[PDB]
Amino acid sequence: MLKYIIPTMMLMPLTWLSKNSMIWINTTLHSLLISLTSLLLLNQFGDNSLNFSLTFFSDSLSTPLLILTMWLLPLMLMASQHHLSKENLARKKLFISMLILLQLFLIMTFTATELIFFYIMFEATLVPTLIIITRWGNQTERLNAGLYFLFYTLAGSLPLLVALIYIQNTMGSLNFLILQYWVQPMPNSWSNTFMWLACMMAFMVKMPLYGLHLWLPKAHVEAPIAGSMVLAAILLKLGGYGMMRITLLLNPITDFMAYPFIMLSLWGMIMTSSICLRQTDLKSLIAYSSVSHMALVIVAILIQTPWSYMGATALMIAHGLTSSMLFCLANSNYERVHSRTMILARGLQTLLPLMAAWWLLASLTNLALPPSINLIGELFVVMSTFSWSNITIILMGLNMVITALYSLYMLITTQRGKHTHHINNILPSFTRENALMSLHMLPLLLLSLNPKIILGPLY
Amino acid sequence: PGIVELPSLEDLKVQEVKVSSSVLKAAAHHYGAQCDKPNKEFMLCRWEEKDPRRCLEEGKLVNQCALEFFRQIKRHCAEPFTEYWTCIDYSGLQLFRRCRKEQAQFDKCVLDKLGWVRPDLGELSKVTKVKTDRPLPENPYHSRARPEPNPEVEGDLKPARHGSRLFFWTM
Ligand SMILES: CCCCCCCCCCCCCCCCCC(=O)OC[C@H](COP(=O)([O-])OC[C@H](O)COP(=O)([O-])OC[C@H](COC(=O)CCCCCCCCCCCCCCCCC)OC(=O)CCCCCCCCCCCCCCCCC)OC(=O)CCCCCCCCCCCCCCCCC
Ligand SMILES: CCCCCCCCCCCCCCCCCC(=O)OC[C@H](COP(=O)([O-])OC[C@H](O)COP(=O)([O-])OC[C@H](COC(=O)CCCCCCCCCCCCCCCCC)OC(=O)CCCCCCCCCCCCCCCCC)OC(=O)CCCCCCCCCCCCCCCCC
Ligand SMILES: CCCCCCCCCCCCCCCCCC(=O)OC[C@H](COP(=O)([O-])OCC[N+](C)(C)C)OC(=O)CCCCCCCCCCCCCCCCC
Repeated sequence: MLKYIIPTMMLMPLTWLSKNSMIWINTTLHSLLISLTSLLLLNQFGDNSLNFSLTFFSDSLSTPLLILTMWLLPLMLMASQHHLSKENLARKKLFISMLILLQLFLIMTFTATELIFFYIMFEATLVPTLIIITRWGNQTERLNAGLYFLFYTLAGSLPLLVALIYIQNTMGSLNFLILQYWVQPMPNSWSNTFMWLACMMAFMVKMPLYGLHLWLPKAHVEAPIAGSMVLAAILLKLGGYGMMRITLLLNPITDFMAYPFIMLSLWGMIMTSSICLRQTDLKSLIAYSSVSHMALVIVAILIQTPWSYMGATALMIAHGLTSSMLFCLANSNYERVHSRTMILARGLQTLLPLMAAWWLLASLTNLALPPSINLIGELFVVMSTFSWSNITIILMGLNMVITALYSLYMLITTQRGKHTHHINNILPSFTRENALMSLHMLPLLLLSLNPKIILGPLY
Repeated sequence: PGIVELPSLEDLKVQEVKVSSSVLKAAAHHYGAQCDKPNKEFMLCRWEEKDPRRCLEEGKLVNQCALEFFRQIKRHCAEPFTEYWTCIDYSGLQLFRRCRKEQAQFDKCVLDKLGWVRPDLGELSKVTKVKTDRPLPENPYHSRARPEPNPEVEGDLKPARHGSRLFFWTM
């Protein structure tokens, strides 16, 4: 995996030696070349994983998250260059360096063969995200949101360090390839119960779980646009990736420890969607929608059936693209009205028709419109949870009702109605912004054509 | 532990040298010259056995030789010896330097009648050699069996198998 790590690090001399007007063009160009090269991770087999070295490997789960991670960096560079136009050049290069460094940490977080190196990279991804939020965030509450984002993740993950080093002492190795074959069944005890909690609660925070999600409508809102994109698209998916790696070691104790978290997530996908029905902040509406979608990924991981993992990884990739595009659309309003209040700017389809078409497509993919991979993930998780318990179809269908309701309420409020009279700075849509929306949506619509590359290790 | 094994009171009875310290100091150099051999057998037995219970016969030979020494003084040269140890006995620190004429009288009469020569400066402090017939003590400290040491290292130092083996560091 060194063939992606080395160009990602060579982005740093590429961004610290570029001209004062060239530091966006060159970084976008070469990160798009890295994203083109990221397709070579699709050499996957139906029995064996693509195993590179002692340090790095990539199965069919890590591969779509890797292509998504190496694709999201040019989109963050396009999104975050307008509000940093007035910025100092050195701080501009520092922002690009934090983005490049976060990509570097993520692409060797997903490919980490051994679990403590996964942990080191997984907690290494805090500090560029923390610096981006707390330094280039816009408002006063970026500092408190940085505190919440830091100290929920560390409070979840420092028990995970102790649990992983205990696995290193008991099994002899934290290699995932070794732990596929030396995995001992974990019986019922209190010690194995808190073993399970220390293994799971870090990723429960990072998904987020309902009740542990209070960091998210502050971190995803008070961030700048590139920070909100990477938080919505990759850093919620580190939790699902870590759960799918760590729940091998947690059988059969998962089959009764999963119940309180399954209740929390099945009820929180209703509660956060109802919250989205009464949000005045658009960026907070997209944040609580992200919690509402990742609750299904938590349930799909904890019921641990093959259909559930296929739906969970499709839902992760699809929600990454969709929620990143929704945050970029909210930025496209915020760069014109300078407020995140959803009831401020209305009637924008009269003024920005192509942008309203992008809003329409993103709101359709948010409410899981078939045959998108949003609906493929949503539907497969619904099938597997109906296999889990037949009564869960009530919660799943009521979540789908409220999800369609808040998605089209967002669409009708921002884009439809009569335009607000006292706002006269609604510029036309830039080529940069429409290109950003298209580079989100067009891969998402192309993945409906060949959806088998985003369906996990057990397609 | 074990019962300590003491000699009887009859094993300790010997005819004592019941003279004063100035009497012993007056004829000290002739005592070192003439009573050399049983005294050195005793002090070698005393520094080798490291036990006074293993030295009782040698101490009795010391006491017998000292008694014969003072009886051989008393028969021939009793009055210059009494004149000499009285003058030694007068002083508090009992100096030899204060009594050189009584010393000359005593040494003269002793050399003339008993043939004893007073040793020179340096002679009584010599480390001598002692011909004993008793065997050498094989374990005077009664030291038990020593603990066997830990095994030493041996063999050529091969490299570490797959490096440090520290979680993922392949070197
Ligand atoms: C690998 C090769 C693949 C080749 C085939 C391509 C496959 C599909 C690719 C994506 C297709 C959509 C692209 C256009 C929409 C986005 C841009 C836009 O809005 O432009 C408006 C504009 C036309 O409007 P305008 O008059 O100029 O101005 C806009 C108006 O002011 C105001 O605009 P508006 O709102 O009035 O009009 C927008 C209208 C609004 O209409 C809607 O929103 C209604 C759509 C939903 C209901 C109807 C469809 C339901 C599902 C049935 C169809 C799918 C299954 C069919 C199969 C059989 C049955 C199973 O939407 C459309 O007209 C889009 C038609 C296609 C819709 C596809 C589904 C989108 C819905 C959301 C996701 C649904 C699930 C995923 C489906 C994925 C299918 C592949 O279009 C363009 O200028 C198009 C430019 C070129 C687009 C290229 C797209 C492909 C790019 C990929 C590049 C790499 C691969 C190479 C292939 C290249 C092919 C050329
Ligand atoms: C006949 C005489 C002539 C013979 C000539 C032969 C050589 C020809 C080429 C000449 C150049 C040689 C260069 C070194 C050999 C290759 C080393 C290598 O790639 O190891 C793969 C190594 C393990 O992967 P592998 O596939 O198992 O091993 C492949 C080989 O067998 C690797 O071999 P190995 O198995 O023997 O490796 C042993 C072990 C293998 O590794 C392990 O066992 C895993 C543990 C490694 C450390 C993990 C620490 C994690 C926590 C801290 C993270 C820090 C932040 C990350 C970076 C942030 C940005 C600076 O290495 C270490 O543990 C060393 C520590 C890491 C340093 C790697 C060497 C760097 C040299 C250049 C420094 C330039 C700055 C680089 C960035 C600084 C951070 C690396 O990859 C990593 O650890 C990933 C991190 C990046 C490595 C650096 C890549 C080297 C080239 C960088 C060029 C671009 C620089 C851009 C500017 C500066 C940054 C902005
Ligand atoms: C995000 C905030 C909330 C975080 C919650 C994190 C999970 C909650 C539970 C964590 C427990 C602590 C780590 C356990 C690691 C288990 C590893 C192991 O070997 O276990 C078996 C071992 C068993 O011991 P052993 O393995 O040495 O024994 C040999 C094996 N037997 C048992 C067969 C003889 O368990 C323990 O030793 C104790 C486990 C419980 C520890 C209790 C103290 C911590 C209490 C919870 C703190 C929660 C966070 C507080 C901060 C919140 C925010 C401010």
